[PDB]
Amino acid sequence: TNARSRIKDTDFAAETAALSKNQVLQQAGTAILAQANQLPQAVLSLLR
Amino acid sequence: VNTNIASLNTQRNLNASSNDLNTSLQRLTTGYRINSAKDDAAGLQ
Amino acid sequence: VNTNIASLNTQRNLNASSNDLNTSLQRLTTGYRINSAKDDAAGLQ
Repeated sequence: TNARSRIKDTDFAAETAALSKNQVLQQAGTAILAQANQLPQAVLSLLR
Repeated sequence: VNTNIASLNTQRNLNASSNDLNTSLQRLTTGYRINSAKDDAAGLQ
Repeated sequence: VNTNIASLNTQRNLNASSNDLNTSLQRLTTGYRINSAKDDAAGLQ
């Protein structure tokens, strides 16, 4: 049984950190996109 | 420039991120690092 | 960690303990160290 856990039993005290990292990335790349999609808007609004 | 947005590359990365995210949450629910799914089928077997 | 508790090993030891306990009490009741049970069948015989 102890083996069965060493196989399966996630050391989620580490995977929590991994988890935050993923949540974090979702957030960050999103905000980057909210910024990114403003670029072409500016380009044309000005050249016009 | 307007014809497209190279910054959709950002999007791609996030898709990967969200995939990882969901799988992690599965592992955190059941406590099984090897999902009942095939993934790492050796240890599963 | 949550998937299981290695400390159930403690439980196992206690099962053995309780077994010994009960047998001792039997021996203390009747005064017979060899239970009427088979145990140490040589002296019993």
